[PDB]
Amino acid sequence: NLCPFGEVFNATRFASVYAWNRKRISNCVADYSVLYNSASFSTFKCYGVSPTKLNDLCFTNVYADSFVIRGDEVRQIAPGQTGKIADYNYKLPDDFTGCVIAWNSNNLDSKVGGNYNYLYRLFRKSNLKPFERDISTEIYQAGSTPCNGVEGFNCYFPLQSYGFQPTNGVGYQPYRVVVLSFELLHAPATVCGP
Amino acid sequence: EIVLTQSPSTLSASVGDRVTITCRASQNIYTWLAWYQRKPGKAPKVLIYKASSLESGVPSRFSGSGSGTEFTLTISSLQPDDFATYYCQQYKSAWSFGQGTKVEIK
Amino acid sequence: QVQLVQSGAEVKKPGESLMISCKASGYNFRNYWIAWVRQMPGKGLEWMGIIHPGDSDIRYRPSLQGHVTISADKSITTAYLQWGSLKASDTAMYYCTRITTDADSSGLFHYWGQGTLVTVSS
Ligand SMILES: *[C@@H]1O[C@H](CO)[C@@H](O)[C@H](O)[C@H]1NC(C)=O
Repeated sequence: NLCPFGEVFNATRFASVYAWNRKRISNCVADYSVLYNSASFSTFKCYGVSPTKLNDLCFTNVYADSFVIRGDEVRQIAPGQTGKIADYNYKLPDDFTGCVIAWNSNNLDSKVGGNYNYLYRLFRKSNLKPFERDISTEIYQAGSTPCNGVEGFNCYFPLQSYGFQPTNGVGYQPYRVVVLSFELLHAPATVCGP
Repeated sequence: EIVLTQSPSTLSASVGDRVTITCRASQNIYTWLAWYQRKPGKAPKVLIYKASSLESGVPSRFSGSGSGTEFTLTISSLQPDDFATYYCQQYKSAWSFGQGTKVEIK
Repeated sequence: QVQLVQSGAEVKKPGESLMISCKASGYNFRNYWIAWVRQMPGKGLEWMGIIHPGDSDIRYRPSLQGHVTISADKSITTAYLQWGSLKASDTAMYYCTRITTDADSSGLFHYWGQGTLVTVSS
């Protein structure tokens, strides 16, 4: 067979960052070369494993987690980096093995008048430990006055809506991001290259 | 869809007078308002952008102020080249212009 | 200096085919959005569509999705507006504007062409 990268890259729907979509890929043959030589990807940055050296070296199972961020926020998808997205929405561990493929999607994910489908978390009381998602939409308490769950003074909505337009700045165009992550366990190497 | 209003629709003064033009928004536009000057039968020219920034080459008499939903255009000293019509165009969500305000001599 | 020059005014019969051009010079035609704005008599300024040469990305308003067609020819650096079939309500003043792009914004109509009156009558 072949590893099913078609329905994760060319998919028609990408999830927001506060609910980044996770897909477990295993028990297939890897063809990462097509990923590297496509030349349609704006950014393709790989840590731990060299892009030309991952074709032969293989693992047990990979996780492809995809989302949509701003253009200027794609620098934050990297180990040991700060910011709103890298702290409250998607944080990678310092010991990272997978890597990031981000390509512009201004002709798909941006619509004139404001594409408000994509959201990102802005406020929360604690930082994110690596590789997990929080979906809870409870109004957090900014001050010392309890808001009793209802929204009001000193208690803000954690989520904020992206406004994506085709005429935004090149640093604000909606970038579709996929992240590959590899793990080592006692399981045999199911996914390997040709 | 965002609709904007200008007050007053018509306003005339003399040379050297202080002219204040108010543009009001239906919803919140932060500061994404630009002010244009249009001569009759000519293409409009941008005067203020970001609601407070002067464009290169425009005389410093024009000034922009305000934020949120209340915006103000102020002309420090009216001069013969200032007589034209003005549009306040927002670009936060989708480009939309006001009804325009026409000024003339008194 | 950025210069946009359009064609002269047209007077056409309804149902015909009309193409109105706008030539752009003074900048790199392949890296700046150009938008078409229509000012019908008795109405305020109102955009119709945008086109970005280089990506061939053309977007119209929801109302005018299948009535007008925008096109570009980067060899000559002109932007074309064509009607499949002119109607009686298409009489207006048509502008071509080069959008100066600002972050977190819909872009600013910065430089305008001289405009072109189009009149439809029998
Ligand atoms: C689907 O995605 C692959 C990359 O994995 C790409 O090579 C291919 O061109 C895409 N399909 C189409 C029809 O473009």
